[PDB]
Amino acid sequence: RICFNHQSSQPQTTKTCSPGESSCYHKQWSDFRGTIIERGCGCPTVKPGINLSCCESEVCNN
Amino acid sequence: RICFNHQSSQPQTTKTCSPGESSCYHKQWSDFRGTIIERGCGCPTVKPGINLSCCESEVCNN
Repeated sequence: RICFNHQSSQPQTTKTCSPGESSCYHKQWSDFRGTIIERGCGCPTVKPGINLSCCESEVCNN
Repeated sequence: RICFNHQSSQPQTTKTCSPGESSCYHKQWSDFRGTIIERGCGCPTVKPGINLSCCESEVCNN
């Protein structure tokens, strides 16, 4: 599985996930800077209020 | 939980999921006609070749 791992509006970067991993994630919140996005491999648990998205296809998390 | 349940780029419609359901889904594939989007409550099982995205927030599946 290949997942995007770039932050917010940065130039797109990718990461090859560890074997057995079939999910990519998109985590969004806000700070003084504006809209923040964290991307990676997997599907982590987030604190209430944080928007989370998980997908199961190559570079599905833009 | 409230999720979008409209197809492709058709007028937006939502659906009230059953209690306990915290997920919304976004499934995308391409038939002879091209890109097709399907939305709803939960996070269903999908066939290989169809891109599934599940999110956990109100009408998160646009």
